[PDB]
Amino acid sequence: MNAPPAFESFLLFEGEKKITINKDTKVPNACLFTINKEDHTLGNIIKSQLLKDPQVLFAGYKVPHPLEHKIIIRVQTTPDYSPQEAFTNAITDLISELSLLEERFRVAIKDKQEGIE
Amino acid sequence: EDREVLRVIFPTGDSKVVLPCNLLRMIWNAQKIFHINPRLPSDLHPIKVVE
Amino acid sequence: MAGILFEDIFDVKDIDPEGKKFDRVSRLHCESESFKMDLILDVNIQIYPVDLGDKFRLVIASTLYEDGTLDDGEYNPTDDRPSRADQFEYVMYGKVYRIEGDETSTEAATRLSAYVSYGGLLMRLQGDANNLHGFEVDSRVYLLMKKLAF
Amino acid sequence: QSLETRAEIQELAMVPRMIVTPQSNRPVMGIVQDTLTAVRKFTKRDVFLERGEVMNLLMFLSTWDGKVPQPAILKPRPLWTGKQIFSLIIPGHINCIRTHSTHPDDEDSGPYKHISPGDTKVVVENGELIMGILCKKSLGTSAGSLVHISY
Repeated sequence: MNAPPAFESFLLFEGEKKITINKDTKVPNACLFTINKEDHTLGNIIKSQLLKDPQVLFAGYKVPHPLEHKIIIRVQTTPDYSPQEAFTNAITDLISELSLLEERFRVAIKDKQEGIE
Repeated sequence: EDREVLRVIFPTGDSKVVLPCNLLRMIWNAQKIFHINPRLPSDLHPIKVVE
Repeated sequence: MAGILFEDIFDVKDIDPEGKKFDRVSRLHCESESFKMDLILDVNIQIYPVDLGDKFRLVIASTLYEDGTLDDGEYNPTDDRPSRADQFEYVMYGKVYRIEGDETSTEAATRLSAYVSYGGLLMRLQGDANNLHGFEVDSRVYLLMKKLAF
Repeated sequence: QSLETRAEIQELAMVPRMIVTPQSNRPVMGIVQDTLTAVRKFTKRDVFLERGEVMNLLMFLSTWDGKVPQPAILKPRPLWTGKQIFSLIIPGHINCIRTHSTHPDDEDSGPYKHISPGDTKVVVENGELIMGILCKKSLGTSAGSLVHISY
């Protein structure tokens, strides 16, 4: 047997950290974010929120190997605006859309329905 | 003279032989890299080529 | 504004040569109203609905940003300089691979054909007035198509 | 089990060095199976990609310089063609010709009828794919192939 314990798919390891940031040297003003113990559910959404932002030149993510829980996000922005701030803002923005979605949903359920609970 | 010898080498008259160093592909690279214009006059003296 | 390599208003002779025809991309066969220049060109018919009866304006340019070069590539959506005609309905970017006429004869070098490639969408022009502008060069040339007139 | 034998394997037997076989001076390995059908399907002249799909593919490439090429169609909307994205993969300036020879086009006389871009012919220059679908004839283990020219 060689199969990992299935919980090891999502629990962070005690010697690891959740995100890691490394600069790219091929082009000016760019970054590489490492997200550990995460999957397409997270990776794909953050890609779409960043591409919505018009200051972002490039955004993409790739899961380096399927057996290996980790994703990388490359983002590149204009010199006038740090790429890190776009990422933080992109999450907060996303957090805001989901919060509004949750409030509208509960209220929509609250609409003249019965057996709602 | 080389042409006459070469007919004796290949009496069946095939044009396809195995050789090192693809000369057409190298020449083709020279045109592509030096950006040689096919229309503009070349800057090359033939005796330099022969030597 | 870009230094104009070629400029004309074209009429469509046919949309399906050989007739074989395909999706998204379609091969136009055209003729310039000067009746001294010929054109064969692919266009993305899915996003630019052409018609057989349509009369097109075609322009060819060596640049977009006023006069200086653009060989940077990297399309840069962040630019906002009104240097581009951008006024045209259909624009393509591409490279020239062949150009191509009889020159063997006495003084020949008369009547000329250019082959252009816009990322795998092919183009062919015949002329003699474009003799100063056609070059087998790196990715640089732009096709701007507009209006389809009236 | 030693540094001498590890050196001898790394230098002599290692797989990027077993590529063009002396068994018949053509590559031993070229693109196979499912990818090969997907490369055919991908290089066709009708394939177009939005800014998002190109960025995603660029992200999977390895030696990518980091400069998104200008899309072959700027207007009415950004579009990259298939051949174009493929040109980022082809090394520094590898350059083939011909190798169109699938069923398509014609059994030798049709293309001479002036070359009406019948789209089969596979032309590449300065390491940039100019036209035409890729297949077993270009990428396969055939003597004249693209993989042969890279090596």
